[PDB]
Amino acid sequence: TPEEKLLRAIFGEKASDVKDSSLRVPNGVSGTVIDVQVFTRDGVEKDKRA
Amino acid sequence: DLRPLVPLDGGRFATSDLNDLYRRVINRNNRLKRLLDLAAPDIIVRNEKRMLQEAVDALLDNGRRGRAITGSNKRPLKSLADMIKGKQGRFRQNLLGKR
Amino acid sequence: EEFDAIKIALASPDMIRSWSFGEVKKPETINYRTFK
Amino acid sequence: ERMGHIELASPTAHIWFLKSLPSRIGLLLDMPLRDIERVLYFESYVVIE
Amino acid sequence: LNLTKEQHEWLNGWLELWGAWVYSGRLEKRMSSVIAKFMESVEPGRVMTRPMCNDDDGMLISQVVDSVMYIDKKAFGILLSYYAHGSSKHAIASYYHRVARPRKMLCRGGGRIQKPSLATCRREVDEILNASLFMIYPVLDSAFK
Amino acid sequence: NLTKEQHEWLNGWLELWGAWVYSGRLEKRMSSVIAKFMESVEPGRVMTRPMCNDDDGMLISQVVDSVMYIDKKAFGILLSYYAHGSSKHAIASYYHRVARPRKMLCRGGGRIQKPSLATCRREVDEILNASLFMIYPVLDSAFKNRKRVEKIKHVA
Amino acid sequence: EIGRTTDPVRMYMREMGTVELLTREGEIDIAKRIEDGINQVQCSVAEYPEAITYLLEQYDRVEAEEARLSDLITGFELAREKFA
Amino acid sequence: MVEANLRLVISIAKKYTNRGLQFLDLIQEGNIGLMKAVDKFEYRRGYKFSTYATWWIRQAITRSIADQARTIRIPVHMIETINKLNRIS
RNA sequence: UGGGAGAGGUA
Repeated sequence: TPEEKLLRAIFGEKASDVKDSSLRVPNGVSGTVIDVQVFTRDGVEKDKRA
Repeated sequence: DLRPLVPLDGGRFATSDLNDLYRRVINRNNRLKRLLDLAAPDIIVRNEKRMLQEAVDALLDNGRRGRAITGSNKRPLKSLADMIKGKQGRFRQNLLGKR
Repeated sequence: EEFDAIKIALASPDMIRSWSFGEVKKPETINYRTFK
Repeated sequence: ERMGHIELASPTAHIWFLKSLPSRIGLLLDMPLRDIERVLYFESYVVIE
Repeated sequence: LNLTKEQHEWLNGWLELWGAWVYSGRLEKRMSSVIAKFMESVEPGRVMTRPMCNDDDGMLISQVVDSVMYIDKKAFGILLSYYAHGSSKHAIASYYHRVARPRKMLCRGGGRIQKPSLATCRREVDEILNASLFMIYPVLDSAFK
Repeated sequence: NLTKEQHEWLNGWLELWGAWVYSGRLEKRMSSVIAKFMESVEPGRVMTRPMCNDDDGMLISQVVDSVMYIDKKAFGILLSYYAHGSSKHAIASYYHRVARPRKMLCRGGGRIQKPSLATCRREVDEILNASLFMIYPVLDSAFKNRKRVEKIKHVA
Repeated sequence: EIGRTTDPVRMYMREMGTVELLTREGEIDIAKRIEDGINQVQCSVAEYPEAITYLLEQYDRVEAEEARLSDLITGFELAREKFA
Repeated sequence: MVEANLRLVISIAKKYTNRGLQFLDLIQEGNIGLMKAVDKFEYRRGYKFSTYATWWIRQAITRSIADQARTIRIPVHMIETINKLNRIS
């Protein structure tokens, strides 16, 4: 909210990134990555890898 | 938790068929109470009593009385008698042989 | 937990009302805003 | 472990003790099953007393 | 210590008159910089729901508050959040609980580095408000009399 | 004894290790799928406890294994203080509950009795101070003598 | 007849087949009979004196300014003087 | 008056069939709406019965399939709001 | 994560 916007300019942020759901390899599977294809949606800003 | 409400991976829900059959029985019973309070005509209240009988009989044994009540994906729903009785019933799939 | 017999019989409406804990009076299962 | 109960307005008949042959309601009341089904389907009246 | 009851309501009323004065944006920006970087995060077309004081008395209140509260920006930010913008104490305490770093706690955590609860956050913003009013009050009498 | 910033650093690492050990016990409360949906839509005001990266957890577990294996009572007090999250007064009262009457020779004419809460709090505090003092230097040496694995490199 | 039918909507269509459709003019007569019954029940509840005192005291309750002016009157400074 | 326009109820509910509800539930709730239209009908506006009854029957059928058709029930104001945002964006 | 269908395959 704009109340929290002015107080954000006062104080700052928090972490708020506790739960981690990163993609991991299933057990037993190995081998070299050969292709990474990053599709996105029209509207979301991309990153350096994209 | 014996007629559970399990989700999917894309946010949509995939409930059991018992919740659908219980929803049918509760809706037609509530409509029968509303029709008995509203002083409905004899034809309408008789059809609603017949619908409640059909819904209760479907919940107890779907494929028994008449045409089996099919779900949304054109397949007949699993009642209590279909949960217990059959090749994929409670007895021969979980009580005798367990994982 | 140490029972000698499993007796089956018909169920009176008084016995079914003795099993239960509250009359279910609404078809809707849970909410949609918060899932209580 | 906890059950509920639905309070039915009109008392309906159990389908097991009506359709699993022998019907047990036709065998108790000594009425034919077709006539009992006609009574339950609200097609024909029956007289009690 | 703290103030008495009549001095608390007198200073509270004068600060909300002063807060209604600065909330219009009539404070000259060269006079101070902390209110200048506080008032940039709000729209220019604000509404007026509070009674507004006149010019030079609000000028006197603004010059005395940035002469006594020029050493710290956090307590002054709490003061402008409570009186100038008009936000309540509970919202300020809730945002301070949702932001502040883990601190050492006595008599309830045993020295465990943990986040502060909401109750101690309400208590510390009340203590900050009461300490800022105690720094405001006698210098404000020195400016008035 | 130790100083305060050393105690702060050691207590932070041991609290992380305690929350890592407490994330592996057998008996835990069960929450159904409806409770998970309620927690995912509107969670609690307080979040969970932070854990180690499992290598720091294994290394601190090996350090307390090397130091506190000869003393079962102090290691149990350390586990119930840092993993279970109970305070020192709760551990002292639980020690007062299962306290056995020991022969004391300090106050009075050597009477037999059950020890009170004050001596229980004192021995719990003394055990915790001595345990942290014994853990700290070998934990500092083990964090010092560990090879920092860097990011992957590109050869052509 | 009443044979071996099991679809309840087919039996509903049989039990609704006994009645006939309504013509252009007949439903005005049925609605006139409905309004005649409403007028008869109103003109028989009209002359009951305790019902008249009930409507006057509910008008005293709405004129004492704690109830709204919508839950007791629908239509026909005017209702006030005629109830006076 | 009620048992002479049941064919109107089956004519309205013929189109709402495969919307998540059984065909017999639709005409039953249409009969409820038909009774509510009979009780509040005024003949002095020249219209016969059907132009007044069709709105109430359609309302009862729509309010039946908007509530008793899904487990996760969305209210009718929220589903038209998300439908309006879906048609604009 | 868990549930239900349809198709294919192995013994």
